[PDB]
Amino acid sequence: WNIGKLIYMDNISPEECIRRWRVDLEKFVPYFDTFEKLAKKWKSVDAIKERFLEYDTWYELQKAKISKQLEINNIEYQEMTPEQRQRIEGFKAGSYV
Amino acid sequence: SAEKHLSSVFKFNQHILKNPLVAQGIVDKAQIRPSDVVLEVGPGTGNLTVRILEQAKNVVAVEMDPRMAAELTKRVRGTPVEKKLEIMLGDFMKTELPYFDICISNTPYQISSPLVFKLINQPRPPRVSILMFQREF
Amino acid sequence: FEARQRIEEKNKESSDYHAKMAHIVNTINKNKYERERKLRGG
Amino acid sequence: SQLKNLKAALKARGLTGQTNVKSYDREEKKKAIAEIREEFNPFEAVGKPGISKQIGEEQRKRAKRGGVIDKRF
Amino acid sequence: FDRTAKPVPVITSEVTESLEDMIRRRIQDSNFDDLQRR
Amino acid sequence: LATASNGSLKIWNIKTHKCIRTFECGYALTCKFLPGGLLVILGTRNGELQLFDLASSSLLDTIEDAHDAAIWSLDLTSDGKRLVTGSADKTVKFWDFKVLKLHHDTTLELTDDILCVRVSPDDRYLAISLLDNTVKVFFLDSMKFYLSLYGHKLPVLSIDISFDSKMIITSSADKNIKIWGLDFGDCHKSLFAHQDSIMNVKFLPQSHNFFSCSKDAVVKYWDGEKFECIQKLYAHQSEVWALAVATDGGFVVSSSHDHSIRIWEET
Amino acid sequence: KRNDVVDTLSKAKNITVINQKGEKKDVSGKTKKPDSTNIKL
Amino acid sequence: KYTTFQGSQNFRLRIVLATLSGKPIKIEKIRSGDLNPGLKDYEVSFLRLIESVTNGSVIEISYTGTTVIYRPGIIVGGASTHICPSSKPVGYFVEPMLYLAPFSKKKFSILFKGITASHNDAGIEAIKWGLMPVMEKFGVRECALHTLKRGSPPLGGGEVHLVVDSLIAQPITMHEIDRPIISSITGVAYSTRVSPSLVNRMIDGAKKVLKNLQCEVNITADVWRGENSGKSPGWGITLVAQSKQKGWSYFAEDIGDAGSIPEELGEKVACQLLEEISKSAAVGRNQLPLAIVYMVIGKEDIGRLRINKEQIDERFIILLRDIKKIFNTEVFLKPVDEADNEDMIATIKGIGFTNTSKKI
Repeated sequence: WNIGKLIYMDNISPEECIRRWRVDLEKFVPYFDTFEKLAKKWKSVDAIKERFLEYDTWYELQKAKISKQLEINNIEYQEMTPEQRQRIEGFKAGSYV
Repeated sequence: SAEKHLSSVFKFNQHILKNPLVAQGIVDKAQIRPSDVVLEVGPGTGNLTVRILEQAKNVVAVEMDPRMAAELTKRVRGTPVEKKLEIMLGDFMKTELPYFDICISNTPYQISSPLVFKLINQPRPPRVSILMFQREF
Repeated sequence: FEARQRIEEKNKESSDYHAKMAHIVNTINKNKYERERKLRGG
Repeated sequence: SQLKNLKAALKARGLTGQTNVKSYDREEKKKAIAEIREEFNPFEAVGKPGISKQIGEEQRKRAKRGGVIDKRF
Repeated sequence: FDRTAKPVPVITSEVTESLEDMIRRRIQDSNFDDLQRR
Repeated sequence: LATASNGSLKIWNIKTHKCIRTFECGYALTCKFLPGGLLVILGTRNGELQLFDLASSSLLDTIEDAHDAAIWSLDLTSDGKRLVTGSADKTVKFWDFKVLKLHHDTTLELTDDILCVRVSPDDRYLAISLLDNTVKVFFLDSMKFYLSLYGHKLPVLSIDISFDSKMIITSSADKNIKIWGLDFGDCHKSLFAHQDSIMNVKFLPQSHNFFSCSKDAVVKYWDGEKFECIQKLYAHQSEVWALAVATDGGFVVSSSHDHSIRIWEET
Repeated sequence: KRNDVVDTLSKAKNITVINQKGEKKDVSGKTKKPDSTNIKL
Repeated sequence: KYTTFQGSQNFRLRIVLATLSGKPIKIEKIRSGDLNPGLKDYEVSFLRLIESVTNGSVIEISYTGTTVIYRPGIIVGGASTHICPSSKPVGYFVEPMLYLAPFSKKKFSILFKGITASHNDAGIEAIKWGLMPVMEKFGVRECALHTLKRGSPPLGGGEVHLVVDSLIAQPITMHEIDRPIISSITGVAYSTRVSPSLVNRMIDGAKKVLKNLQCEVNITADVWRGENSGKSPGWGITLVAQSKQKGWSYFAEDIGDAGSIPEELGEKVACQLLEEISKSAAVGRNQLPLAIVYMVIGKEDIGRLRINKEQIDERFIILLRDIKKIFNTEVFLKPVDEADNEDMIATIKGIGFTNTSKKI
């Protein structure tokens, strides 16, 4: 169950989406488990220990940044399916439409 | 009529700072916590004391000149910080000092080396002390 | 009434303009929450 | 005249004199300081009508495309 | 339109309050600008 | 009305004003009736706890080693089964009444001497005054530290909690009465009530109005909502050591250094 | 002007003086200086 | 005609997304079945705030209050004052303005008045140390939220000043495909109208949980007393885990109620912070909506943001679906090549949005 497809199927509800692959933004604080469950779960700080600890001209530097971004776009599109590519970028120039 | 006692201790016989930037810096680098009682050596007129008095629980200003002591008193009388200043007068090497967390001193250079070791040997000594010495010493 | 209001308005804009002009001539030739520490005591 | 009335009024509320006299909560005293202040300025004894122009100025003091059109009942 | 001269000030209640505050402060400090015998 | 003094505990009829019984005890510091009105418990300065029976007219039990120092304070829960005693040995000890004898239950060791211990009418809070000018509030059910009240220049001598467990009054030797809110511990108002140390402050039952007595021989009636002194009562010639309020609130009894017990009745 | 200084020191209460012995005494010349039993009784 | 939405869900987001896109929207069936139907007072106040910072916008509220028609104008900004109703704190109103401030004709200088904290909305410290840092990662160099007065519930009385001096064409393209390393933990424990001991006690509770970690823990004591301490007593704590290597941050917050122990609250936020870190890959769940929206309105380039499997929850889906209705932009998710975790990279192409309100 590719979650990417399930997200953009408006017929399925978001609750129905999550479970098969596995409330509102006005509440800024996100959902958390109860303190007793959380307190037991973080009795030890394990499972998070991994998280804790030249161009000649200024012109060429800017051009390198633009080209590097353009290279990134090309790499991502190639990985994406041709139908997936059309859905994201759209019809690129050169397309006969 | 206190002249009998004060004249038996003092005779009522200095280089004054003239740069506000250093005085503000000394207080800034002290990083006085609000719950810190501060001992202030060489209070002078009171330029440095008043800044310390704002941020500190209590300030003990130790002085040797009776004349300058009155100047400090007149600058702090009838103010919100009057109750948090304890002006002490006289030579303070001989006496047992109270407990203090921070020491800010425009020390007389003559008493530099006695002062540096008094803080060191003080029971429960201060955690940080900003002292003003001469370049050689 | 409007006479007084006009003087205050024209006085305000002139001060802002000279403040803006002074900044520009200055430019040609740290802590943003420090003040919050003072307001805490009251 | 007015000074006698001012001194008498302050004394009645305990605003003047010695406090250590041997042989009124402060909040109520501050209320007296207020009431004494307006009473003894006749210009704002009472002044004749028209001497002040406060009422007019405050009225004048009280006196963008699109907006919220709230049609709620 | 512009007006040639300064408008005559209006003495509102706030202007009075600021004025009497200055007077009370001056009396409290006994700071009077009065002539003295030479 | 039970009046505990150094060397004797006497009990009076409020109506006839005639002492009914007398009991010999030590330097009694605090006395409180047990529910039913048939027993009395004393806290002596020697650290002893003494329990008396009126019908038997004799002492039932004495605990010589109740505390290592003076039992400055003593309080009872609303149920009447649990006893809280504060002492100068820096401990609060909880006791149970089992058929009658007293059994030690727990000890709470604090940092300084204890002058007053009060239990809320709803049995949820326990307020303790310390010699370090602070009052510590605990949760009676769990004994978990809840709040600490700061603001008195001198040690708090009496504590009382409103009937609805919302306000708590503290009177100190600095001549100030401070009214606090138990929700957050914020000081609603500090009243410069008396010209000398204030010894006892009590809420009138079912109301936020309270009384206060001090060493200056004055008993004052206060409004707990308007924070104003309703009435000043000048009858005693010397210090007023103790004060008590009837369960109904009909009358207030005060005893002073001049050996006089005065009953103030509501008119 | 020294007498003016002396009166100012005596006027203030948060001032203590050190004699040559190091003792802590107030301006007037007297040695500047709670108990649970005293406050409760 | 109008892009139609249902219910009060994501009321602020839908209005904000309409403002940035410029596309008129219609929100209908707002609490139709409730005893008190239609917009709440704070929702109506939010719409008024939108108009004070925009020009030429048209907002129609139906006779029953259950339908809203919004035709956005241009974002103009400027200096103004807003009175927040007690139903919501200031942070409920400050948060959406972060999405609009950098793309305005004039600098936003808004003074907010009302309650400064709650159990469900962003606090002052959440915005200052949790969201605004994300904006600076997107090119909003100068942004400040000055707290003039703290106001705790239920009476409030606080004041905060939002100043966003940086006016930018659009957010920069985001490229974050790693898991940032947390360098230290910082936080603020604050209190109003009460003794400093409560602030000290919360710090003890938080430090108890976090002492086992190998990084420095330094929590500030923000004790407010006097005139600026508001009208009601209150206290709270906010902890932030910082990654100085690329200026990333994760945070959790909560405030204390009457009858709550300060030490217990300090433990709750510390435990929740570790929960947030475990669920996060590059940003926290409470920062994710802001990051996604900015990446949608960037230049027409593929920006990349690593997200954890836990962050894809019910809220995340509805945010994406709302964005597609307004912007037609689809978020593409690809698995990372690593095997240690189940993270994914959310790649979004910007719509070429540009700040056209700013005079050149």
